[PDB]
Amino acid sequence: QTGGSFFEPFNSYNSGTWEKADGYSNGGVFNCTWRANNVNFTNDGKLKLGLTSSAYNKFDCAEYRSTNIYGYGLYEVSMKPAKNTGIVSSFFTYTGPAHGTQWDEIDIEFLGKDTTKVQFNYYTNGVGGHEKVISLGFDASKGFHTYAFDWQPGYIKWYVDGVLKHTATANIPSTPGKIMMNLWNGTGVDDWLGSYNGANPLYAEYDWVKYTSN
Ligand code: NA
Repeated sequence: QTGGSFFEPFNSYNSGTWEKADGYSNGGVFNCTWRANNVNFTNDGKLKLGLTSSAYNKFDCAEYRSTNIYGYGLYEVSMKPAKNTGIVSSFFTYTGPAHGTQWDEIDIEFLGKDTTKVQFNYYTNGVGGHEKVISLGFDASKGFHTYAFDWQPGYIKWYVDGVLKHTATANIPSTPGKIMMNLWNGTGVDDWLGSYNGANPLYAEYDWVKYTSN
């Protein structure tokens, strides 16, 4: 039912293990439309997500996700988020209504307004409110760093370059979800993300993702 351990180096588009969001907007606070053309693979082997504009105040963003669902285990990413007011660069697990389940999600999010910090959160049956902002001690937009979360039945443990930065024990998610990565500009969450100034193009880079099942 759920996928097994894998290593993803982003050398090319593998249309059997991953897919590109295309032609729709998540709406709400998401003020951009997902475009497959904004999901690119560099020559030096990176997944590079772009936030673009081709029309007056009309933003094109990007998301990449697995075709498989995954359960408990260690999730690791090597990435460099975009730095700009009003955006988010992330790594997260997601399952929800549209997949015929409750909304269960675990996140690693970079608020563009300040890439010196990272935000950790999780949703269980759509109940969030577990935000934890960590000062990284470096500017994540400057180099690649390894971010990870160890998802187990009774806990969630988040790591930065192999160092434990946060542990959560309350109302932990349990529904297996897809692995996702995206870059987007917000609307009406100025408080949280800063307002978006329309700066384009903007890019988030990913060197690899690794999943280790129990
Ligand atoms: Na890579």
